[PDB]
Amino acid sequence: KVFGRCELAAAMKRHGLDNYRGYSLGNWVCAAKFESNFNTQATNRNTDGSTDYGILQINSRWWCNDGRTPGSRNLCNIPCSALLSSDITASVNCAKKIVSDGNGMNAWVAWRNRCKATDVQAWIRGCRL
Repeated sequence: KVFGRCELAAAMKRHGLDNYRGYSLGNWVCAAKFESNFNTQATNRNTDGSTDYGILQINSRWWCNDGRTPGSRNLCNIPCSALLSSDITASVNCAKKIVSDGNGMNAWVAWRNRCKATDVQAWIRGCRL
C-alpha cells in the first residue's frame, strides 16, 4: 500500500510514534518518505547481501529473518515479509526497538542525511491529527 502523507502521520501517531524516544512525528514521516516513498512493499538489496524491507526499510541482517541473510540476528522476531503488509503495526513495533538501540534515528541513513536538522514539522503540516 502507498500511504498518503497525512494518512501515514495519523497511523503512526495512533501506533504511539509521536515523540517516541524524543522524536516528533515529523521525523518518522520524513524518514518513511525518503526510505520507501510511503510504500509498504518497498525492498532494496544491499551489497552485504542483506535486504531492507517496508515503509521504514528495516534490515534483514539484524532485525528480521528473510531466510537468505547468513548470520541474520532476527532481533524483532518476525519474517521480513511481515514488514511489507499494508498494516504498519509490525514495522512500527520493530522500529521502536531499533530506535531504542542506542543510536536513535541515525540507524536510518535517509533520516540522518535528509531529515536530521531540517524543519521536519513541515511533514505533518496541514494534517488533521
